Amino acid sequence: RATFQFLPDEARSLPPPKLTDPRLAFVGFLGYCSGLIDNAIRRRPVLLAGLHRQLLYITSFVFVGYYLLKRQDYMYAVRDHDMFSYIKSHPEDFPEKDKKTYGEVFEEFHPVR
Amino acid sequence: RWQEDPEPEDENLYEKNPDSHGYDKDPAVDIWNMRVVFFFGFSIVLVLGSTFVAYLPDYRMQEWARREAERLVKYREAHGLPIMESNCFDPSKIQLPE
Amino acid sequence: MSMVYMNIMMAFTVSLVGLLMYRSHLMSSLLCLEGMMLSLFVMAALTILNSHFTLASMMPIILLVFAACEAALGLSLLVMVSNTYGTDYVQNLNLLQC
Amino acid sequence: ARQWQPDVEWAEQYGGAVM
Amino acid sequence: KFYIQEPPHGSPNWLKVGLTLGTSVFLWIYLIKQHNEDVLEYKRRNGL
Amino acid sequence: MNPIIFIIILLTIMLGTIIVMISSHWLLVWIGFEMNMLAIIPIMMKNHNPRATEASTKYFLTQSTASMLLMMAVIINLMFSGQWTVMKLFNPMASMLMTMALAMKLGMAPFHFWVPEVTQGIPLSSGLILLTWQKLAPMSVLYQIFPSINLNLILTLSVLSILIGGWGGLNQTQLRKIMAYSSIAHMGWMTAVLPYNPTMTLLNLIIYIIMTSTMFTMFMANSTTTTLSLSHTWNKTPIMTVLILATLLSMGGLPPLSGFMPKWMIIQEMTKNNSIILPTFMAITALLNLYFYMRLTYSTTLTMFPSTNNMKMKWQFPLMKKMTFLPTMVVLSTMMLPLTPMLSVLE
Amino acid sequence: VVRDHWVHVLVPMGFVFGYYLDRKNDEKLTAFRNKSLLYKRELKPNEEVTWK
Amino acid sequence: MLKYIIPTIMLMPLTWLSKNNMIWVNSTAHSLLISFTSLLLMNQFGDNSLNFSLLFFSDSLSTPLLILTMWLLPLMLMASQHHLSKENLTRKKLFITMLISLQLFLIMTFTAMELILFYILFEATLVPTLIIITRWGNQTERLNAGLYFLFYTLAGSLPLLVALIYIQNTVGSLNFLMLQYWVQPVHNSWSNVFMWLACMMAFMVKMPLYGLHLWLPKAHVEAPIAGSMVLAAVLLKLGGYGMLRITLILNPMTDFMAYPFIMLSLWGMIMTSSICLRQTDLKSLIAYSSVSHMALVIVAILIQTPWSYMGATALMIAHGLTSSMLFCLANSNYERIHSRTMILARGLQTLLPLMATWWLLASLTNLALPPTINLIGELFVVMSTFSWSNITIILMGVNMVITALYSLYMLIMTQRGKYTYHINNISPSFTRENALMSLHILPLLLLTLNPKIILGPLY
Amino acid sequence: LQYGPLAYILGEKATKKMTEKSKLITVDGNICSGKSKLAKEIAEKLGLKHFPEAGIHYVDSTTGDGKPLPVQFSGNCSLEKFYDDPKSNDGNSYRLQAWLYASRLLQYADALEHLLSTGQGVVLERSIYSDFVFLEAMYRQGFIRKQCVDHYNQVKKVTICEYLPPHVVVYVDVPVPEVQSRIQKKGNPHEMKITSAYLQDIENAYKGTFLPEMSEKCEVLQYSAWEAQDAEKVVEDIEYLKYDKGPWLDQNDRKLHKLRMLVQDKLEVLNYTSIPVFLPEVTVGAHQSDQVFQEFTELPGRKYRAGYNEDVGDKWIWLK
Ligand SMILES: CCCCCCCCCCCCCCCCCC(=O)OC[C@H](COP(=O)(O)OCCN)OC(=O)CCCCCCCCCCCCCCCCC
Ligand SMILES: CCCCCCCCCCCCCCCCCC(=O)OC[C@H](COP(=O)(O)OCCN)OC(=O)CCCCCCCCCCCCCCCCC
Ligand SMILES: CCCCCCCCCCCCCCCCCC(=O)OC[C@H](COP(=O)(O)OCCN)OC(=O)CCCCCCCCCCCCCCCCC
Ligand SMILES: CCCCCCCCCCCCO[C@@H]1O[C@H](CO)[C@@H](O[C@H]2O[C@H](CO)[C@@H](O)[C@H](O)[C@H]2O)[C@H](O)[C@H]1O
Ligand SMILES: CCCCCCCCCCCCO[C@@H]1O[C@H](CO)[C@@H](O[C@H]2O[C@H](CO)[C@@H](O)[C@H](O)[C@H]2O)[C@H](O)[C@H]1O
Ligand SMILES: CCCCCCCCCCCCO[C@@H]1O[C@H](CO)[C@@H](O[C@H]2O[C@H](CO)[C@@H](O)[C@H](O)[C@H]2O)[C@H](O)[C@H]1O
Ligand SMILES: Nc1nc2c(ncn2[C@@H]2O[C@H](COP(=O)(O)OP(=O)(O)OP(=O)(O)O)[C@@H](O)[C@H]2O)c(=O)[nH]1
Ligand SMILES: N=C(N)NC(=N)NCCc1ccc(I)c(Cl)c1
Ligand SMILES: [Mg+2]
Repeated sequence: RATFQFLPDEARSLPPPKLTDPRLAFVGFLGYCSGLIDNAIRRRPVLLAGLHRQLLYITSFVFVGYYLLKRQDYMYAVRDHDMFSYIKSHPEDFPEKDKKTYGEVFEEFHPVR
Repeated sequence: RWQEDPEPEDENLYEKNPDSHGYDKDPAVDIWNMRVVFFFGFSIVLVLGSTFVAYLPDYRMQEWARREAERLVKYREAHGLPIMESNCFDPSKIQLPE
Repeated sequence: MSMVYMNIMMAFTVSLVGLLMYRSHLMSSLLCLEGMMLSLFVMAALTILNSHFTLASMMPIILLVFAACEAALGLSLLVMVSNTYGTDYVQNLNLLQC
Repeated sequence: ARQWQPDVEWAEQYGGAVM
Repeated sequence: KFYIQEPPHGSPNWLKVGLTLGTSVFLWIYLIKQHNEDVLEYKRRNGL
Repeated sequence: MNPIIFIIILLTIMLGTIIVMISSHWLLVWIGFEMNMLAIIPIMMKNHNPRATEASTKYFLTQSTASMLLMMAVIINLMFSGQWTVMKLFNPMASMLMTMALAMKLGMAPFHFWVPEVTQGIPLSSGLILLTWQKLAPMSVLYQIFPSINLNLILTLSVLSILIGGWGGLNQTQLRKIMAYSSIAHMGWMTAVLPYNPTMTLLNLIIYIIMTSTMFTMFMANSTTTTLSLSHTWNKTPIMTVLILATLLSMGGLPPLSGFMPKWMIIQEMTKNNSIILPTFMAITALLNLYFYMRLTYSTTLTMFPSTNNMKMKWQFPLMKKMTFLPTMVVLSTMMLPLTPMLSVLE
Repeated sequence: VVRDHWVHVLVPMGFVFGYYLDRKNDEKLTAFRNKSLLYKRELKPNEEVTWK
Repeated sequence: MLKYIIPTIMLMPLTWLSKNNMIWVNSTAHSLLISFTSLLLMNQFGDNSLNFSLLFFSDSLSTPLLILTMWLLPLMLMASQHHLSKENLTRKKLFITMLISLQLFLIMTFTAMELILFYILFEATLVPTLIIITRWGNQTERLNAGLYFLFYTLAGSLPLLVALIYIQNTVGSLNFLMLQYWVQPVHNSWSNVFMWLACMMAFMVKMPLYGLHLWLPKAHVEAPIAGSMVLAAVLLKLGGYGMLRITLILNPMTDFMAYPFIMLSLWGMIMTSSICLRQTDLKSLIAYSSVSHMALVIVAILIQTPWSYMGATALMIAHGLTSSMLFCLANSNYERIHSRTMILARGLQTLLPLMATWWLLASLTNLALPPTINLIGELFVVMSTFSWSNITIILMGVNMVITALYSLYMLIMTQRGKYTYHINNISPSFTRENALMSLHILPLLLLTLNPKIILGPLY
Repeated sequence: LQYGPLAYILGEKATKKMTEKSKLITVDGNICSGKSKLAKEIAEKLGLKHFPEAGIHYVDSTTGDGKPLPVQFSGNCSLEKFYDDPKSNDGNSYRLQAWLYASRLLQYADALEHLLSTGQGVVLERSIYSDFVFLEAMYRQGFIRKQCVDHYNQVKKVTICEYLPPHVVVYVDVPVPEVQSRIQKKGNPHEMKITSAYLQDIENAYKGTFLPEMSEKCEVLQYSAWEAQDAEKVVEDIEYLKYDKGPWLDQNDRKLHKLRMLVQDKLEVLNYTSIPVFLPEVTVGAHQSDQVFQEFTELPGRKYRAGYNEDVGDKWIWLK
């Protein structure tokens, strides 16, 4: 809602992503893969070389991914808050139907002969 | 043309290893490869899997349906009701158009 | 609109057509670019002056400044084109078809 | 035999100005 | 084998190694305290 | 070029783009384009050869022409609204002129002729800036003026760009001309969905930039600019052939790679608006792009082309190129589909 | 643990881990545990949930 | 499904971390263990499917296909490790990785509860399949075969993507359980005629439908043996499985939209059976055999009867094992003589007596000798198409005759007669080759004792 | 800092390290004309670095542990085979010449890198500027096809353009009849098979094309056989040269920086020596290339980037 803000203040009333979020685990995995590719293109032992470098790949991805996931969750909360409030403001456009049962509704039968 | 390697000859695994199983050039690896294929393939999956499948509990409730049908026929014939009615659903719960 | 706009818009269109219909000299086309900016300056100045948009009076001046940066840039490339081929002909700049 | 791999005739299909 | 020219990465660049490990540790602490801060702010705003 | 002068010129390329993206005034938007055009030309001429001179000249004439049409739209807009705010335009003639002006800046068809030639005539590092960073400013303007853009005009440009980009790349052996026609084809997807959902234009733009940066970085790593020169890569660095394969399949839009994501979200938005024929036509025509991506994968990774004897000398030296961010970019180019719902960050 | 036989726990562990994750999914889908018309009943004296 | 997805992924670390000489032993053994545990999917109920989570479910249709898929991975490893012996070590591990990743996409494809998750995985199988064909095929034409395979599939899939997304917009969901209850009838209109075509053409190309099948003989003749095994056994069945699910929401329009495709299949099956009588290439003969068999599956799915759906389900499983066996049998000859020409090496029953038994058993299942599940599937389909129209027994009858002629012709030409004099490198069959053949035919013949577990949801 | 734009900005400018003694000197002459000895003595007297003439295994000497590699890792090009059978069907003659040019191109880049980064001049024995004389001799004797010459010129025209010619070109003029006697005394059985017409062709190229070209842009000194016998007299001539011509006068820090970025990047130096031009003499099939490349990576200290090979004692791999 706030102009050119990555995370408006109201976003703090939502629960933050857990640090065991499955989406966050995937992002951390992508950082691990990036670390491996870095060793491979530079012709270093892929698994062993530069564990300090590999750690920072995992850490940076998880750090950025945590905030992206938080904004992602915030934008979907905002979408629903907007959508439900609009429905409340315009009842005549979203009228509750009278729900007929299947014993009353006539559906045509199409034999598979 | 170009500088190219000639097409290599055909290697017969039996020449170096007359007891070859056709898995590996190394005889010890060749024996292990055979052992895992036969033990895990035949002794486990095919023998135990076949036994497991044979003793599956009432796969898709075909036996229960037969026991249940017996119960219904016994009841209906004793009470003089039709074995099976043409109407699947009670016609009092239906409201035809028109 | 007022009749002055007919001739200023016409002048812009004439220079635009002059720009898009090349001949040989690259200098001639750079002139048509400068003419296009001149019509835009006049066209903008009339609107701003007639409407008494006081702070917009600086806008035409800013327009000229970036016109000169374009003309200077255009002439710089013309120098290099001329050095390569000994003319400013645009038919010499056809190496990049292939 | 053995697996076919591009030879010079094949490679020259991609060395021209255009395909 | 024993290189005729000493490799550019023949020995660890300890200044970079320290910076790399220090940055990973720093970012990890920053992330955790933020998450704890957000969790407490979230409970506060929702009456938990 | 002095290294300090190169950095100042690069930062001016970015400053002009930034000015366009932060300006609320049409005059400052025009200034941003002019500042950006001034700074990029010396990057094109950096190597000083007749092809660089021809490329820069063709680029200058095209961009300078577009700016005059851009300023014409702004002044017509001023006559018919008396303001300069960057938003919808208040005159249909102004909307057409501005829309064409941005189409020429992007190199959309049929204003596309400069893109293949300019890209071929400048180095790879300069080509990377041209096909990526230079798209930001014109797209950021379309993102703000779309409520007044003529739908038939913008969808016509998008259709022609996808066709001409797809057909144009079929006949190319030069890598820089292959990237150029690919860029034209991808520009069409971005503008096709703009009338319906600008958020999907940004997504396509971001993913296109990541994939395009990845490819150019890999071409720079090996100093390859032709199909046959790139076909020697399996003999130098085998790993780089696998990254090229994964990236190229991604640019083709194949699931489960990332490049499928924008084609997928654009088709969703178009169908929500009862546009069925156009996305179908667009998806099928994008198979042309997949075709000439697949040729590169064949000559690069999935076969082994003839090598030369002197290639053995290169085995004894490591890659010295910076290859900045390539490990990150390639992973993003390929393994991002599971995170598609993250597109709401762009909302 | 041997230097020849530690790679043989990966797939077995993966199965055990996947099995564990499969059961945790069922913990998210208990909205109708003991509430369906077909199977709803009363709990036994010691039972806490009809299924877990 | 995570008890199968995760251990399938763990096959990749296992292969890459294995000792250089144990990559085949380790991957083969542990992929057999995964196959063993897949039998737990046979916890099926009479009324409800087995729904694990919001993402994955397994009914009686997907369960046998999953078990076929996971059984095939160990067989493909056994079949490839000979011709890949000289391969570079890393390029051997990359080959195995392509097969493992294919299994991963496949078992997720058959259990996806949402149709757009099904679409992505359904499409994802292309990449590993294409890379196998074009990287590890032997001939020049493997490159053209890759392109035909890729673009035939995509020509159909991309329309399917538009149709599914349109269906989600109008219905609100693509969850297959939800579609069962929210399905509405499809009323005639040019708009629905093309919705029907978009929903069915992608699957028709995979089967393949006669006329749209040209990609298949190309791909088989160029693929490596493991590629041909998965192509015939499973990847063709993605078309059948997809059709069996999507036809739910195409009613009653399927009544008349089926006619052009039943005509193509009924006539196409006689045409492709007759092509087999004059094929000179043994692999190409088997490829064209699949087209004829899969024609019956297309007809059965389109006439939409309880007997036809049971028959289609059995045919897909039976064909999967038989066609995979036949490709493996032809390959063992090829590894010796290095040609696919059927008439090149004759009278092999004299030189390889036990391999000639496998050739016999494979042929008998291919011609549908009762009570094989090949015959159970083919018979159930013929019963239902007879009720659809009595005259179909004429076309079914002729196909059965021609199917026997080319099945035994292949047996007689390669195994009987006189051996070719100049061919003198026919070594005795390896244990690996004999075990590979028996792991095809024994499960195929065992399923006759208990065929209900491959008869599908309508049993 | 590894050299780059950042190092240049902070003061690593070539004009700071170059002096009046920072010179590139090339000793040229015919076979068995006393080049090596004279070049080594000039280098020792002037305080310069001596580069022995680049051979087949020059690149090996600058990478790995510095020992020659097996000949399959140079294409099997053989100088002895060239002398024995200069018309070998397997294209050994041109393959050798293409390999030698690339070795010289690499040596020239290494020499320039040494000159620019330390300011100490160097002495070379022949160079990329004079390598063509051997190509002309081969072509005039029918040892190579005209297509090979065309290929050679393509590679040269896109590589030699990037570098500066040597400051001083020393040339030892030994007439062919004396050369033949010198070879006969040297005692290498293969080298005795050299025809005099081939030797005359080397001399005709040197006098016909090389020296007239170098005169325009370098200081050229020509010494007969006996004059060359005293390097001290040669050094005296070098010490009093004017240095008034050639492109080195036009260089500045901005240009030497760009030149240094090239020569320090060896793959960039060697970029165009493997242009995709399919001559039978230098084209290698995929199966041969793949096999040899795999064998190369199995050599000690060659699997990984230098400093990451634990098979040869590299340590701290997990932190490097
Ligand atoms: C829980 C984990 C599950 C695994 C999921 C894998 C998904 C794909 C991830 C892609 C990123 C892989 C890492 C980047 C590649 C680097 C590896 C490499 O270049 O070569 C293999 C290398 C061993 O060879 P070497 O170069 O000598 O290094 C010595 C170190 N032992 O290093 C090695 O020892 C092996 C390293 C991994 C090899 C990966 C092989 C390519 C995989 C891509 C195929 C597509 C993935 C499957 C698709 C479905 C995705 C689930
Ligand atoms: C959308 C959802 C998915 C989320 C995507 C998230 C993507 C964004 C996350 C950032 C991506 C880049 C992360 C790169 C991590 C690797 C950094 C590293 O290990 O560097 C090692 C070392 C340099 O490290 P050093 O500069 O000393 O650390 C201090 C940094 N201020 O020296 C080296 O050898 C590094 C060389 C390899 C790196 C390539 C070249 C880039 C240079 C980067 C410099 C360091 C940047 C520090 C990154 C911090 C990011 C939080
Ligand atoms: C995760 C969920 C989302 C799913 C999206 C898909 C995820 C996968 C994304 C992949 C990202 C790219 C990184 C792939 C890593 C590949 C690792 C690898 O190929 O091994 C390295 C090796 C390079 O060779 P080298 O470093 O020198 O090691 C010694 C051998 N000479 O390589 C070689 O030597 C091979 C040289 C021969 C070329 C063979 C090419 C066929 C094999 C290609 C397999 C990879 C295909 C990836 C495409 C997507 C697959 C789905
Ligand atoms: C529930 C999960 C069960 C998973 C079961 C997986 C079964 C895998 C069976 C492979 C067993 C082979 O075990 C094998 O043992 C010996 C001794 O340690 C090892 O070491 C051996 O290598 C070679 C074989 O090439 C032998 O000649 C040598 O005598 C010995 O040193 C092998 O490297 C290892 O492969
Ligand atoms: C590349 C092309 C180069 C040539 C450029 C020439 C630019 C000339 C700009 C002239 C702009 C005139 O703009 C045009 O004015 C007339 C006024 O009668 C408007 O006329 C229309 O709108 C107004 C009210 O909205 C009413 O007159 C009426 O509804 C309708 O006639 C047009 O909607 C407008 O498009
Ligand atoms: C492999 C390709 C297979 C191709 C199969 C071809 C099947 C052909 C189906 C033709 C029938 C289409 O369905 C038919 O479409 C028209 C749409 O205009 C509908 O009719 C509608 O349009 C017509 C105009 O022609 C009006 O007269 C009618 O009042 C209106 O309701 C019909 O109610 C419907 O019966
Ligand atoms: N074909 C060919 N042979 C070359 C080339 N460069 C050197 N050689 C050969 O390498 C050998 C040594 O070269 P030289 O230095 O000229 O002979 P030398 O015996 O060492 O006599 P010095 O000048 O004193 O050093 C000779 O047989 C040359 O013919 C070349 O570019 N092409
Ligand atoms: N279609 C457009 N032009 N705009 C647009 N995205 N409308 C859709 C509305 C929307 C969707 C998602 C979110 I999260 C939010 Cl907050 C709002
Ligand atoms: Mg010498």
